[PDB]
Amino acid sequence: EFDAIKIALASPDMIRSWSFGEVKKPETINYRTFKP
Amino acid sequence: MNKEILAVVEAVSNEKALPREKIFEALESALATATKKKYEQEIDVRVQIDRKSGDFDTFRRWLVVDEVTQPTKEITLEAARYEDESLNLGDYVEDQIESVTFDRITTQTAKQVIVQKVREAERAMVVDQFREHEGEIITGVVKKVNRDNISLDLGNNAEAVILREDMLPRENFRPGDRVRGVLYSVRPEARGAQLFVTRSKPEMLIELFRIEVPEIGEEVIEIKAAARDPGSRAKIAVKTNDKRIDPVGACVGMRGARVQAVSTELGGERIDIVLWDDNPAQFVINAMAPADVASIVVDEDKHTMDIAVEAGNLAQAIGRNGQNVRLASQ
Amino acid sequence: GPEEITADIPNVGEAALSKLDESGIVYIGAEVTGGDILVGKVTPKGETQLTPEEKLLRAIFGEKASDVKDSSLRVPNGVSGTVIDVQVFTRDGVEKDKRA
Amino acid sequence: HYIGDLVQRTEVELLKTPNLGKKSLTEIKDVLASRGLSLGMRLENWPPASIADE
RNA sequence: CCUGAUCAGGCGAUGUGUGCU
Repeated sequence: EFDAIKIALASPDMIRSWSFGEVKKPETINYRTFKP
Repeated sequence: MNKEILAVVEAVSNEKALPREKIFEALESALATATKKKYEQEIDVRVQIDRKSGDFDTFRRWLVVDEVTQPTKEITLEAARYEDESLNLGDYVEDQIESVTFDRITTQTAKQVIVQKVREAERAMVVDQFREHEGEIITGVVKKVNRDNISLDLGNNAEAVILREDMLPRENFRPGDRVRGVLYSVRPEARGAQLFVTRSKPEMLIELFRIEVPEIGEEVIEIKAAARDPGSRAKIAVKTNDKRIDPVGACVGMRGARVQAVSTELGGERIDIVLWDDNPAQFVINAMAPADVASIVVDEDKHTMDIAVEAGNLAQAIGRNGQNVRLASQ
Repeated sequence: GPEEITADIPNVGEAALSKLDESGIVYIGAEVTGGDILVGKVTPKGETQLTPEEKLLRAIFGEKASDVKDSSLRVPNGVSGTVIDVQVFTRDGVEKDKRA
Repeated sequence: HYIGDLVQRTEVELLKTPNLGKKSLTEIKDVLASRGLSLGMRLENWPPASIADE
C-alpha cells in the first residue's frame, strides 16, 4: 500500500490545491433552521 | 364546510388524472380506521364524505349477520323484526355515529394509513400504465438479483421481473446488463401486480430483425418463417418479394452486423438466415440451409416430405436435438 | 416554542406508555426496569419543511402541531427500583396540572 | 335474575320481546362482549357438570 | 447500537475533587 511517510513544508500553491473553497464569514450556524 | 378538503382535493400533482373523489373517500376511510383503532370496542368504520362542501362525518356500522361475534357490529333477523324484517342476512347496515378525537397517536396512525393508500394509488396507476400497452417488445435494466428471477427497472417508474424458466439455460444475467423482451402476463400477486416477461420466444428475434432490417418494413423482402431453439440454434427462411435482392445480404448488413448484433439480443443465438423460392420444393430445399440437397420428394395429399444427402451433409442437415430438422418442419 | 409534558407521544406503543397517568408522570409505587418512560416530554422540532401528504393531513385534522420530536426522560439502561417520590416545579405564569 | 338463565335462551329469543329497548340491546352487546354471557347457550335446566351438588 | 411501525428519531472537552490500586 505505502512504504514511507514524508514530511516537508507547504507552499501556498500546494495549500490552495488542498482546499475546495474559501471561507469568508465568521457566521457559525443559522437559527430556527439548524442548517449552516 | 371548512373548504380545506376543497383545495386539498385540487393539489393536484399526481392524482389529477387519477380519481380525485375516490382518493378523498380512501383518505376518509383511513382516518375513520384510525378512529376505530383508538377505542376498545372493535366496531367497523364508515366515513361519509361530501363533495360540494368538502366537510365530512364519521358513522359507525351495525353489520347485519346471523352470528354473534364482532358484537358491536352484530345484528340478526329476529332483531330485524323490530325493523319489520327490513334487514336481510349479511348486510353492513349502519345504525350509529361517532364524533371526533384529536389524539396525536391517532394522528400518526392516520399518516401511516394515508401512506398505505398513496402506495395503493401508485400501484393502481402503474397497472393503468400497463393497461395502455398490455404487452410489447420492451427493454429494461435489471437492478435486483433474486433467486431464479431477476427484477428489472424501467422508465416512468414501472418495473418487471424475468423468470428463470423464461430465461436461457446457461446465460446468467447480472445487474448493469440490459435485457429486451416481450412481456406476456400481469398476474395479480399480493399487494398489487408486477410485470412479467419471457425473453426467449421467436417473437423476440423476429421483432429484433424487424427493427434491424430496413427492407423488412418496406415489403422489399418478407419474413416467411422464423424458427428458433432459443439461445442454442436457430434457422429462419426468408425471401425477397420479387426484387432480385439478396435477403440474407440485406438482413445481414455489413459482415453480419445486423444478425450478429441481433444474436446479441438473444444472448448468443446461432442463427441462420436461409433462402426460399416459389414452390415448396425449392423453398424447403433452400430452407434446409446450410446443407446440400440432392433430391426431395413430397406427397401432395398428405403433407409429408423426404430428403436425401451425403453423410458429410447429413451431419449438418440433422442437428443435435433435431433443431435444424424440426426448424425446417415448423 | 415551548415543550409539553403530555402523555400522547408518537412512535411508542402501549408497552412504554403504561405506567404514566393521564398527566404524564409515573405512578408513585410502580416497579420499573431499565428502558422505560418516566416522564413524557415532547418538543416542537420546527416546521422547516412540509410535504403534500402532510399538507393533506393538516387540512384534514386542522392540527397545527404537527412536526413533533420526543425528548422523554427514560430510565438509564440497567437500574431498577420503585418510584417513591415525585417533585414538580413551575415558574410563575404557567398553569398547574392535576399533579402539582 | 342470573345470567345463566339469560344464556339459556338465545339472544334472538331475547330480541323477540318488547321488554328490551334500544339502549338495552347496546347493554346486551356490551355485557356479551366479555365472553361471559349471551353466547347462545343451552343447559338441561340449571346445572352443568361443575355446577354439581358438591 | 437503542426505540417504533423498508421509513423515522437519539454519539463532548476542561477543571475541580474524591476513592480505588
